[PDB]
Amino acid sequence: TGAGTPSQGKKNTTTHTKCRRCGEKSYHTKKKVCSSCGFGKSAKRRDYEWQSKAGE
Amino acid sequence: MQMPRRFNTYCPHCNEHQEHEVEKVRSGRQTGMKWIDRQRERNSGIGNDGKFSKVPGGDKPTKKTDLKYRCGECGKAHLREGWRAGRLEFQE
Amino acid sequence: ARSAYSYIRDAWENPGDGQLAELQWQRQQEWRNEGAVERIERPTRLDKARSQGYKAKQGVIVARVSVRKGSARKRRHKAGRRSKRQGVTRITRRKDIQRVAEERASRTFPNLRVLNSYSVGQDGRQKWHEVILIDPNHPAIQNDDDLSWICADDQADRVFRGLTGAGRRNRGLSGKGKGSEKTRPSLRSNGGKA
Amino acid sequence: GRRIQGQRRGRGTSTFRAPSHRYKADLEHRKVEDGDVIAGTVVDIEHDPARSAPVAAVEFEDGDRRLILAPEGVGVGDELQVGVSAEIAPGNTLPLAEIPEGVPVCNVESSPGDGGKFARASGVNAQLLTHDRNVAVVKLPSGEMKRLDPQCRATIGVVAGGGRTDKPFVKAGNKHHKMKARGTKWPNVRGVAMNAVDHPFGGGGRQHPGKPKSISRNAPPGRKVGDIASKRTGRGG
RNA sequence: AAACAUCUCAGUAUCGGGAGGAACAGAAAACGCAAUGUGAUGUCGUUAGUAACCGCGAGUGAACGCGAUACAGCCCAAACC
RNA sequence: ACUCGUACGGUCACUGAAUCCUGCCCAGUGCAGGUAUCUGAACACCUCGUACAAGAGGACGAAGGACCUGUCAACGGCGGG
RNA sequence: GCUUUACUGCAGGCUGUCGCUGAGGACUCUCACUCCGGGAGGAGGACACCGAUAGCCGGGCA
Ligand SMILES: [Cl-]
Ligand SMILES: [Cl-]
Ligand SMILES: [Cl-]
Ligand SMILES: [Cl-]
Ligand SMILES: [K+]
Ligand SMILES: [Mg+2]
Ligand SMILES: [Mg+2]
Ligand SMILES: [Mg+2]
Ligand SMILES: [Mg+2]
Ligand SMILES: [Mg+2]
Ligand SMILES: [Mg+2]
Ligand SMILES: [Mg+2]
Ligand SMILES: [Mg+2]
Ligand SMILES: [Mg+2]
Ligand SMILES: [Mg+2]
Ligand SMILES: [Mg+2]
Ligand SMILES: [Mg+2]
Ligand SMILES: [Mg+2]
Ligand SMILES: [Mg+2]
Ligand SMILES: [Mg+2]
Ligand SMILES: [Mg+2]
Ligand SMILES: [Mg+2]
Ligand SMILES: [Mg+2]
Ligand code: NA
Ligand code: NA
Ligand code: NA
Ligand code: NA
Ligand code: NA
Ligand code: NA
Ligand code: NA
Ligand code: NA
Ligand code: NA
Ligand code: NA
Ligand code: NA
Repeated sequence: TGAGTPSQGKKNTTTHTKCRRCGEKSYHTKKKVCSSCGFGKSAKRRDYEWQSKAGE
Repeated sequence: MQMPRRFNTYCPHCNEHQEHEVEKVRSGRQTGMKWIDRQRERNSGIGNDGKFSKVPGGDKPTKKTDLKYRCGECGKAHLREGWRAGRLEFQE
Repeated sequence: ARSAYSYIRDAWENPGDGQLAELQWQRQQEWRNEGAVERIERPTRLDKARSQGYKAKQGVIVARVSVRKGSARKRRHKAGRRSKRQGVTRITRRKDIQRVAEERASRTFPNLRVLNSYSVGQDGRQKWHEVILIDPNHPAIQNDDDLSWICADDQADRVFRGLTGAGRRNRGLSGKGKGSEKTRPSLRSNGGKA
Repeated sequence: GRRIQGQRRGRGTSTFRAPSHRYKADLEHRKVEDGDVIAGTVVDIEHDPARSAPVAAVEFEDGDRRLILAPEGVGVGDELQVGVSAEIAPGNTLPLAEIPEGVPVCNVESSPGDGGKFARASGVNAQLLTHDRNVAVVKLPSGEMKRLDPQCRATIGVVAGGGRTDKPFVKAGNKHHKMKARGTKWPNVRGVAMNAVDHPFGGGGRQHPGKPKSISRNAPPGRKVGDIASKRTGRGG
């Protein structure tokens, strides 16, 4: 079976959804963890220095 | 080659010819307290130790003469250039 | 004349001899069965405690913390590393055990602040330190001219910023002259070289 | 290279775990205050999914209902006893001391009260040879002479289901069904049939181990494969 | 470093913990232009690419002092009650 | 984790239903056992050195190695004259 | 990426030593410590575990 188009047909599973805490469609309803803000994993807000250039 | 144990020659100390006695330089023992010894201990750590991770070079086919010429009257020795000699045996 | 306290001090100069030796052999049995942070009603080394700021007063707290002995509990590299950075066994943390102890205690009492701490011995695999913490919100402390300083906002989380006695020594701030070129005023402003 | 299969095992992931939630009971000798008065009645005989051997359901006097490691010859209605004064009949459990030498035994404790550790698989049995006030010498199914505290409890008889190994699996499918009830990864791909990156015997233009198969006891995981610390190999001699 | 292992990139990137409006440091078990001398601590200029480190290779790299800025000095533990 | 498991077990490998069979080789390499003697680190110990210290040397000697043995359904070998 | 008796190192295993650690070149005991037991108590025991270090093995890994 082709890994491309033919394998795209079984994709009717809901995972990432609108997050209660940040509003982004990143709350993974299976993991109950937001990949954008960290809700469900961290009380503190998800954030990293690599999200911007080193000297900025 | 052969070489006399004693023979007349110039003494740089006495500043005049006198009988000298020839001897092969016996290696001196290390004390292990030289600066390089302390640097070895100090600088060796986790991982490769740079220069201290190296091992004994090798050998030239024939070594040069390594001798001491001792004045028979003032007892002071002097060193000379050596020359390649597969073997050096003294006469008497 | 000699204070009674001087006797506690003198006994602890040699925790392995005399009566103290036997107390320890007895005590540790119970300690090894206690948790990570145990609040205790009275300091095991009263002289040491009073010397560091302890006062039999409201808002003054003491707790004994146990921490494992030894070097860093470190995981081996999982990617490329030059030989120099491949070690695991001999690497040791730069923060001493006493300091680890002070932090574990402070976290246990989120509202209190660390005043100081001292050692109370060790067995073969762990060390024990008693930490003196203070309630900066209790009026009995806010009115004490000797301790009220610890109530100021800039003293919040002092232990986590190395403002503790053990923190400052471990930071290389003991000496005022030769040797402290890279430690004072801070390790960070000096580029992290001490 | 990559971690070898033996290393994937230790992580305890689903593929390597036993289907514990599907198991029935953790067979262990009952605890008796003392006296031995404890007796019960066999209420049923069941299949043990973790051992491919039968096991017995027992209702004890004090109301307790527990499955038991069943020796051969135990049936519904039988009365089993557990204690120092237990009669000496198959199916009963008592300390090696109260057991007459020369009698076959199973589910032997390693340390008094641990509930039984030795001789528990199908049809096996231990052999109580010597007694004493200090040591009870038992011969385990492997043939080893084991010195045990005479206070160690045991069950009289040989374990039920003997002869299971006599029948060949014949087909892959039968192994399959058994393997599905154990904490094991099956089937087994030979190391020499793998790539170098996956196993020390992997690689090559044809199939053969790279080095000799006998590996040192000190070899690290990832390398300890083949014949581990073999004192010898082959059949000759 | 014209490869590379110590070294270098660099205690940098990145990660964990935490404070403030600024942090941190701070009233000598200092300095050691050795003195009949200086006098808490930051910082700026300089000292100086000097001393020191280094397959003594490539590279690395202070401090005292001095001129400035701003200046500030105190509280316990104990003795005796 | 294996494991609600316990040698009729389960781990680690090789070969790959049945049938007839599976010879010779332990020198090298691997594993394993033994070991008078030899070798074999550090601590403690002894000697020298230093009012201390660095350092040099001795005594003792673990695993390991030398040495001996077992082992090929262990890696493998089975020629020239 | 992969290999190995390439170079150099790093995990891991084995082994000595020090700490925990106690009483009277081989030995007993019990009190730490470890395991079994619901408990009483039983087994083991200054060893083991753990922390530190030293020698050997060490393409398992960089
Ligand atoms: Cl010569
Ligand atoms: Cl704090
Ligand atoms: Cl099977
Ligand atoms: Cl001055
Ligand atoms: K590099
Ligand atoms: Mg794909
Ligand atoms: Mg090194
Ligand atoms: Mg600053
Ligand atoms: Mg069970
Ligand atoms: Mg079979
Ligand atoms: Mg399965
Ligand atoms: Mg296969
Ligand atoms: Mg293939
Ligand atoms: Mg490989
Ligand atoms: Mg084949
Ligand atoms: Mg083959
Ligand atoms: Mg380069
Ligand atoms: Mg160069
Ligand atoms: Mg630098
Ligand atoms: Mg200076
Ligand atoms: Mg006062
Ligand atoms: Mg337990
Ligand atoms: Mg490689
Ligand atoms: Na150094
Ligand atoms: Na706190
Ligand atoms: Na430093
Ligand atoms: Na192969
Ligand atoms: Na280059
Ligand atoms: Na290159
Ligand atoms: Na260098
Ligand atoms: Na001047
Ligand atoms: Na051979
Ligand atoms: Na052999
Ligand atoms: Na590649």
